[PDB]
Amino acid sequence: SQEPMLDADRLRSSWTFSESMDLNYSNPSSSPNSLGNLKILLDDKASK
Amino acid sequence: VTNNDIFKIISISHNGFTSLENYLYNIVNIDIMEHSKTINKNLEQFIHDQSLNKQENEGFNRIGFLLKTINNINKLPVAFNIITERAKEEIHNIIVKSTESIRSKHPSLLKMATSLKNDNHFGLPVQDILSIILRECFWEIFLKLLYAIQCHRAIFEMSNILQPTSSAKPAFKFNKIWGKLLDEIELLLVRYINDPELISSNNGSIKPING
Amino acid sequence: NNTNQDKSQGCVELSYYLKINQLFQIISDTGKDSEGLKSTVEPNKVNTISGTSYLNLNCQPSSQGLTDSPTIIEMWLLILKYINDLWKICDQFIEFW
Amino acid sequence: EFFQLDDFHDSIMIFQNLNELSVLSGEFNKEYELRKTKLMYPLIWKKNKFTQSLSLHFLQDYFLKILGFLLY
Amino acid sequence: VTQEEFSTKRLLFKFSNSNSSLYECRDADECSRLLDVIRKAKDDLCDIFHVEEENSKRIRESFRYLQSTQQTPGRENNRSPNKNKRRSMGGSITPDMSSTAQRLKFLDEGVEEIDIELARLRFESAVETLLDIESQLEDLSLMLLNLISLKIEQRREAISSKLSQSI
Amino acid sequence: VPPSVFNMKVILDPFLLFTQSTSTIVPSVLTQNTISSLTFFDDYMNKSFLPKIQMTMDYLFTVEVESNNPYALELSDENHNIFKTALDFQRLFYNLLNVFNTANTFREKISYCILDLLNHFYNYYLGLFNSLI
Amino acid sequence: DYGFIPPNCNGLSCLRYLPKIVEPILKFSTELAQLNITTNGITICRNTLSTIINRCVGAISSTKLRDISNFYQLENWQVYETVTFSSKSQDSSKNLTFEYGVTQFPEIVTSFQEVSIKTTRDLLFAYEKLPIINGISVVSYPSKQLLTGIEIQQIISMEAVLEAILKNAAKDKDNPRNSHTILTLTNLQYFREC
Amino acid sequence: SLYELDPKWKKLLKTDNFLGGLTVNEFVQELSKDHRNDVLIDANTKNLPTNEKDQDAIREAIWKQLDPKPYIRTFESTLKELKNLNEETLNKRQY
Amino acid sequence: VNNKKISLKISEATILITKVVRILELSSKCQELITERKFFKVLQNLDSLEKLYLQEFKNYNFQFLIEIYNSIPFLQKVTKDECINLIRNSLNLNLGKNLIK
Repeated sequence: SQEPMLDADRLRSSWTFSESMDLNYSNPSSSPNSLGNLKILLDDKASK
Repeated sequence: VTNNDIFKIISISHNGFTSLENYLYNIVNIDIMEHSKTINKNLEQFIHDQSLNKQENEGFNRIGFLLKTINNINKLPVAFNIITERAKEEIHNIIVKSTESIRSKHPSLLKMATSLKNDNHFGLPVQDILSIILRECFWEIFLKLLYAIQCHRAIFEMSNILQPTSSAKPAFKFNKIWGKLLDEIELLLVRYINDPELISSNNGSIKPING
Repeated sequence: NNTNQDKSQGCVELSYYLKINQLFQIISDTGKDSEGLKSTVEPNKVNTISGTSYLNLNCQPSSQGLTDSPTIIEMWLLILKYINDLWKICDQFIEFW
Repeated sequence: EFFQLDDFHDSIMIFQNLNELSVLSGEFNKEYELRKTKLMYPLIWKKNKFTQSLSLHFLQDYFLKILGFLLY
Repeated sequence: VTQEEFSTKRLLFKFSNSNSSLYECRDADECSRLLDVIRKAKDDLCDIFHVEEENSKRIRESFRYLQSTQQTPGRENNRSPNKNKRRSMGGSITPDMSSTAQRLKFLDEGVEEIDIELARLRFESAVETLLDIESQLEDLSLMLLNLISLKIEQRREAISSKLSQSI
Repeated sequence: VPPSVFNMKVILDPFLLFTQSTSTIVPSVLTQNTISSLTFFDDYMNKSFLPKIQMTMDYLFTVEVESNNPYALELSDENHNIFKTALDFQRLFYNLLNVFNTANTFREKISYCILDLLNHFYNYYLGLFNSLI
Repeated sequence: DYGFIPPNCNGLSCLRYLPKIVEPILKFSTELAQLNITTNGITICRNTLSTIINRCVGAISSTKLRDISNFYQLENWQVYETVTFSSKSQDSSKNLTFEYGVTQFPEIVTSFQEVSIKTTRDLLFAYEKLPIINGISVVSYPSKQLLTGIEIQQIISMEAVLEAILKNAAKDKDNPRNSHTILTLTNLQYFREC
Repeated sequence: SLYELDPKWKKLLKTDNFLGGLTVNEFVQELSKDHRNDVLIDANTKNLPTNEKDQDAIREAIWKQLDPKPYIRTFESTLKELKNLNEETLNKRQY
Repeated sequence: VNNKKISLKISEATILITKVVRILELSSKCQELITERKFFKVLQNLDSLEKLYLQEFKNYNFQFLIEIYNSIPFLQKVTKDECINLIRNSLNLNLGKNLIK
């Protein structure tokens, strides 16, 4: 999803924290494969 | 003792944000080199003190727990004593004790609730303002409880593995089997009382349907 | 960074995306002003009109060159962590020899 | 003249913790409305609610004049 | 250790924090000399180290780190475009602001008077009040002063927007 | 749900350092040989924190209901309503917060913010399902 | 130092941070062979030092150039933002009021700071500075490469006026759209004294 | 607006200040805040319900007519802090 | 008696200091209660005061009237000033108007 740069809106970002607001999703982390992927993900998220 | 020479102690001047250079999240946590350190230490003195009878970071663990815990002569009830006291009363003692210590140390729970910062100003001040405290607090909690249940796995081994000197080993093994069922409970509710206030959880009143 | 990129090629326009006015006067605050005067640079429309001097300290925490969260994690973490470790190693060898 | 100045600053300080702090003025305005709308050929009656004949030309220009300045 | 001999002479009320002791002395001369010599341990407690500078100067240097600088840097820090639980130091332990920012501190309440006068759409007098605040602020420009000017220019925006809607 | 809180969207202070115990006792690693109910990271990050994210989103949409079919300010238009620029402010704020890169970035946190969009189209669909319909 | 793709650059990120990762290795080197143990590897510090140093200063320069060509693109969709002037007329009569177009003022900064950083690579080799002296880098060293720095900076300012050439002429048709295209001549008119 | 805001305190506090000498400086803290002759009448302040005829405003003024009373008395104890400065005058004499 | 002298000026000085402190707080509450028919700096300066007296500035258990006053003043000053301002301009709602004709 495109943030992209703003500034919009209110406190000139007003959110701007933003560790996926809470994650890294820090899997173990220990998993550097990265798959060369993909679309990003149509996945029915495009249908969403 | 040798478990996370502290981050966020202190500040590599100047280099202040990202959260610092220490964390976040360059304090990996990978699987942690920190956990290669600590889980090298307890595997070192555990299977190498066991392998020995089959400051070295941290020699006080196997040292004090060895020459203390082997110099008992009627140990087998006392293992259940330190178990059944320490589970409830220690876990709630520490997990209460740190939040008390901050809860009057520099409190000022001012920024009382959110200061109505809508809504979804969800821990907004980090950004290093007033969640520089609670990261050090809940970090110190999960660190201390980590070295704790480490050490309870280290007495649940240390003499129970293997009968030094009691082949009735399942006491402290129970004090892992329900030792860890103790502490993983005591953190889990400390999950659910991380409610969005810096909830500070120090009342204890339990009122029925009549006031 | 970036898989399924902006493509191509993913510049932030960071000398605007930060430095429209930014660390452009905070990283440039040990940088600006050094005789960098105003001459009625009260920005007379709306917003960027503080501009007196030394300090009236804003004085930005300066997220990065702005949109670099992870790229300031890269330059910071990589370069500063590795060179920090080598500072420690050369300290220990300096004692050793 | 200052016919909402008190309502202005009232709504400011009360709107530090809006908005039941100024919600009862709906009730007071509805009440004293329902007095000032009343009556003269009774005229709080506009809520699906003789006195008809208590109205003539001076009562007319009276009535729609006073209601007109009410709307003003 | 409370002095509760009123309910029972030869009895003590030592309610240390999250505790309570009814450590009853048998005679009352030991109770009276006990709370009396604990009142002489309030000539040691309440006189030696109650505070006497301790909470005083601890409140001085500890209060002296107030909002964000004590401790300047800085490389994770700023307080530009916010109030962020604004430490009203004038109403705090300074009460004694410099007459520039003291007399403009009441003109900071005059800035709030401008918020009343804007809040009743009476722009004119609030505008000219703001002109006076620009005058005294302008001329007599020691650190919070800048943040006061931030609030001023914030409200200059509020005026310009508000008139430009109202016209 | 009555939002006392489960925890919040404030695990970003907590849930970093309290994954070290999920990786130094690596939950659950040591834990010597028994049946010990290991993970526990997730199990609440599976169950609790995800549903708390979902309902936390829902109450966050209930901080933008505002009871107006419609009213707004709108430099170009009417734009009907404060509802609209509300859901813009919400989805802009959270869609800066909850995910920026990485697209999952999510188990279904993507599908969570998608569900906030779906609720927004349900409500502003319902205005047209009320005023017109 | 980049580190990643975009912004060590435009995004003053190696412009700030690169002095740090530069300077610690400089002190580590200068100490690390300032212990003169023993010889013929102090040469190797004299190679590696100026190698990483001059390669780094070239890197900040390259970032600054290919950066700064993208500067006025997607920047000045603004109004007469910064200030003013005081340029007297032919009759020396107060005729400025020449203002403003803040893309003047930003590029007035992002080279002056780069002048400060390259000042902290040319003049880097003063402050180390101890005995033997194993002075592994000369405080005012590379007169050849100093002339090359003059060349690259001249190419940088030439890239600035090229950037206003492309951004003015076609990117795309609005300084705003004649709508003060006089804005663009106002900016250039300030650039003649900036 | 005198020591008539602390009249018996010229004995009930000041004798406990003169030869007391303060006994035991928690009473000078708390019982001089329970304030012999001043705030020993600390009862029924009370911003009086019921409805505003009786009274809700005079007892609200008398909710803090210790700001009148115990603070022209505490101010009179600040005027007795000038007597304590007079006790610091003679305590600067014999010292 | 030189230590009764130094002790007398010592505890006299400290009690003078705490007396000055509580004098400041009750002085501020007098500055709050003095403001009638203003209703604007009421919540501002009063809520600034309650942020110190019951709160961290005077958070000893020192007095009774300080504790009961600064603990009480939420509902008294907030509810009384609040509904005071609410029935304010209901006066003006009666005063607006009788000049209809």
